[PDB]
Amino acid sequence: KKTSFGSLKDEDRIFTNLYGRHDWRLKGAQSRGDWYKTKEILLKGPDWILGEVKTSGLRGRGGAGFPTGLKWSFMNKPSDGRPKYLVVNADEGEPGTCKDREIIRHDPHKLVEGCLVGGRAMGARAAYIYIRGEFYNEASNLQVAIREAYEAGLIGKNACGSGYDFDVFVVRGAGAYICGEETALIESIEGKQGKPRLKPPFPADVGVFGCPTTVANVETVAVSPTICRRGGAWFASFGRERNSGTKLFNISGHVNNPCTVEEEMSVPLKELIEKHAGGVTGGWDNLLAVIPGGSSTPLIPKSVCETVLMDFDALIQAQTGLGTAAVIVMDRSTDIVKAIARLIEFYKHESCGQCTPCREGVDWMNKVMARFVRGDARPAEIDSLWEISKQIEGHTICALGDGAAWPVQGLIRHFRPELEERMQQFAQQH
Amino acid sequence: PFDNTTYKNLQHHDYSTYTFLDLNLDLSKFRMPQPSSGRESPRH
Amino acid sequence: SNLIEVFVDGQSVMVEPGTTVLQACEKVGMQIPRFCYHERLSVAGNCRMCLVEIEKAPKVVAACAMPVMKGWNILTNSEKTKKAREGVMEFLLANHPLDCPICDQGGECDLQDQSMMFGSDRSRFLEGKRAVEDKNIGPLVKTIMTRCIQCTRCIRFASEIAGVDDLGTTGRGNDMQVGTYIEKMFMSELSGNIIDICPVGALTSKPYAFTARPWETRKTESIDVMDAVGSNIVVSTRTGEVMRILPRMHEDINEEWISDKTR
Amino acid sequence: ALFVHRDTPENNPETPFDFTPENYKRIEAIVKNYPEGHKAAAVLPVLDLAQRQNGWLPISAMNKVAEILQVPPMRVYEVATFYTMYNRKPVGKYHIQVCTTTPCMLRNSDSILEAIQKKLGIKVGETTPDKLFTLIEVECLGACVNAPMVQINDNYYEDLTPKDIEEIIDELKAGKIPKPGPRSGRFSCEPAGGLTSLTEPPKGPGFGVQAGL
Ligand SMILES: Cc1cc2nc3c(=O)[nH]c(=O)nc-3n(C[C@H](O)[C@H](O)[C@H](O)COP(=O)(O)O)c2cc1C
Ligand code: SF4
Ligand code: SF4
Ligand code: SF4
Ligand code: FES
Ligand code: FES
Ligand SMILES: [K+]
Repeated sequence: KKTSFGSLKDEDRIFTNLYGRHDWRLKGAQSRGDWYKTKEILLKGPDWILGEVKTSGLRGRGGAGFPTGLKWSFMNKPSDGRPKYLVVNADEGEPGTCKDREIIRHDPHKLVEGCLVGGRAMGARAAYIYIRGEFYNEASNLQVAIREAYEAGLIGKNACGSGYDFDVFVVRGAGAYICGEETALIESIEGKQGKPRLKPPFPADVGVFGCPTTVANVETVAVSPTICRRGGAWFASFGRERNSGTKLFNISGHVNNPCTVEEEMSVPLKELIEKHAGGVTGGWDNLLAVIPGGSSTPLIPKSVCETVLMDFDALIQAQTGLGTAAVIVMDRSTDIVKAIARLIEFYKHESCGQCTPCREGVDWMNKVMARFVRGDARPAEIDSLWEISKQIEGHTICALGDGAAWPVQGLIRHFRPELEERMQQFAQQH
Repeated sequence: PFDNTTYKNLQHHDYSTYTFLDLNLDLSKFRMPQPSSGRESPRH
Repeated sequence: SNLIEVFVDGQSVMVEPGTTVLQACEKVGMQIPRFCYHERLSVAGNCRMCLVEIEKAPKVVAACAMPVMKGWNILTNSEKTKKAREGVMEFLLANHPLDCPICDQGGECDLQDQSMMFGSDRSRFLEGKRAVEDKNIGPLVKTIMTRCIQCTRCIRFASEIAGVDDLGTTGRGNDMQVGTYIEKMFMSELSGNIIDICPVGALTSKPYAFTARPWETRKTESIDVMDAVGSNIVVSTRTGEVMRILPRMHEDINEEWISDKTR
Repeated sequence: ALFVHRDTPENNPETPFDFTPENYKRIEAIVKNYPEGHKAAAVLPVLDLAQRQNGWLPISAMNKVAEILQVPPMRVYEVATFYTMYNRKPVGKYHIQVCTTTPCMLRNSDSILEAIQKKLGIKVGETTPDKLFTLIEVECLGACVNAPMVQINDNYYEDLTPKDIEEIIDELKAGKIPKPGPRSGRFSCEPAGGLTSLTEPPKGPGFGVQAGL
């Protein structure tokens, strides 16, 4: 098999206009292989399409990483009289993550074709693309592409000549990171506060407008056309088993050249930072910690970053997660407690307030963390903060509560000496 | 020829306040008729 | 026929499909703690006080909203369940005001009583509490909204029972506020019932304010004569004086509501 | 940032507001995106349209959206206060929004914040006396690899330095529209100093297509 991963070639990259160096409109997209034999794919049938996705090993790129083929097949059932919808999650809210922005504004026609191919697999009549309101220019690029597809017969009535009717609607958010959560996104489309729903029912049974729905990430949907064209087996030839394919990575923070890049799954974290981002500022030995998969994932110290691979299973073993694969790098000049405290301040501002452990708990954690930044606390409070975070985790309606507990747990797990040392400094001034 | 040295996403520099909603209005003639729940609203 | 078998602490009970975990516990006489759940309102599932362990499931479920499944064993008294109730109760009391001596709910408060039965006996919250401004919603209901625990019972009752969509939540996060946003009175003929369903002293009766404590009242079960419906009531008296009127559950007449004239 | 409304001479239910005849056509197209019987789905985009026409949301505007969509006014109020992009107080003609979340914090977004305050003579959360600029801090704007960045109205200005932002403000004071995007060498999210990928010509249609189509 393949024992080492990385060094992906440009022939096997999916998002070939990641940097907008080529034309993003239909003329460019068609020249790059989009919208090619889309009729053939549609007439092959939903079950064949779901087979290519199941075999590809594709997992959700939104942050939870559920196997996409299995998830999308929940809609593969007879209609009971309700319409069926595909919702594309373009809310891109997780701090550090900006991968979905590049697909929307530079490769919009892969998204539009992904909606059709993915929508057909589920038997949906339309796709709603929820894009955060701040991406005003990107959403306007996406509407231009949709108009081109409508005018070329690629979507709408009898899309691509397949005899299948499909509409692509774009709906903008109004400022809320919580509206990226799948059920909070659905409540937002329906015109309510972006407050998540409890489960059951699951969206595949009762979703947007009370109808069967599948919420899929922009990247998950956008790669689906190519997986069908080139085959699921070709996609599964990348990355470790159960960690298949090509992933978009955002390297930001204390790196020489922060950038977005497409690289093979299971690539070593060290290789990804040095090969593409130009290394850690001040050299690798200046590394202090990395948040691998966006602010919701716990940080890992330099010792773990030395050998860790970038996939779902590798990072779970390192007591974290792949998340959105947004790598925030912190060199030894960083005030680590402050950096994580600013992340809890973010979740405090983004909690919807619906359910008690997050409404009260996250705000509680923010107040404690602010005091930890100054050391104005006692060492006994570190274990209190750990216990408090454990009361939020797994007791909330949605995973935002979990995503606020994890960064706190990661800091306490790997940087407890820093916390206690700071407290000693504060006390000796007082 | 093949050029990989220029940015080809410059149209949005000319976008304005109503670009998105104007594009939405233009797309209306292509849409399929919307499904109905059978009443004007949940309050009917 | 279609009854499915479940277990509550190992004891079998037969329930119709669609029964919640909370309802299954009722069938063996166990009352799961709750704040947001009211059996005559739509399910909300936001307080999280009903969290209960399902045997072999790593994650506790919201008993008020989770339908039962065949073969489930509900551990209403497991250490996992108990530690969940303590955690939620501790979050409910973090920002709650130290108001019991001046609060009319004192003595008949679900927050007090469930803190006693299901919560811990002390505090580890070392910060400053939230404070919220009060809101006039008419002469019948006094609002001390710093006591609100954001259970949304009042919102659901106003929408679903009274047919009035004036109450709602504004803001978000810890600053989420229950109210009308604008200045508005909640003057429905059924408005007084939100005093009963509010679990805390956030909504109380203005006419009754400060006049009595629950333990000292005598309860006379009687009938309302303000109309011909015949609503069942409880007349609260103390030392030979009528203090207030409360509803009395009668499923076939007034359920658990009374009109404002009755109240 | 109070989440209650108190009637004021410039913001009360009688404050004049109404959509233009042109915006009623846009509103009609918005409403047709959703199934019949679910017009409430249009609340967020119709509310945002009222802000684009008016610049902010007086309570009269919220009451107008509720009336058009046959939605209870409280449900519009809930949306207006839940989402942060809605302005319930008038803002400056240029609403500068500086991202200060950690990834932008790590790239010195505080120096950007300091520079704007010194050049405009305001603190965060204030409006200049000429009502041209309103300055606030915001959470991640989804441009992290391009930090530090700001958003002014509908545009992202990225890879900023204290000099760069002081220029953009000077351009906006004179009335010119400054081009959005990175102010450093690069155009978007490419690695600075040379592409480390996608240097080959893109493949054409039908490349690597599995047999059987
Ligand atoms: C607070 C929160 C924010 C989220 N934001 C996003 C997001 O911006 N984009 C996204 O695709 N998924 C987001 N998710 C995950 C979604 O709930 C859901 O898992 C995802 O859209 C499913 O798509 P996938 O199968 O492609 O991963 C978020 C989840 C939470 C709890
Ligand atoms: S965990 Fe936080 S964001 Fe999620 S539903 Fe509960 S209060 Fe809302
Ligand atoms: S609502 Fe209950 S716990 Fe809160 S102050 Fe009143 S009596 Fe005390
Ligand atoms: S006022 Fe009372 S009933 Fe209403 S949300 Fe607050 S605690 Fe619940
Ligand atoms: S009683 Fe179930 S979450 Fe409130
Ligand atoms: S942290 Fe500023 S754009 Fe993401
Ligand atoms: K009460």
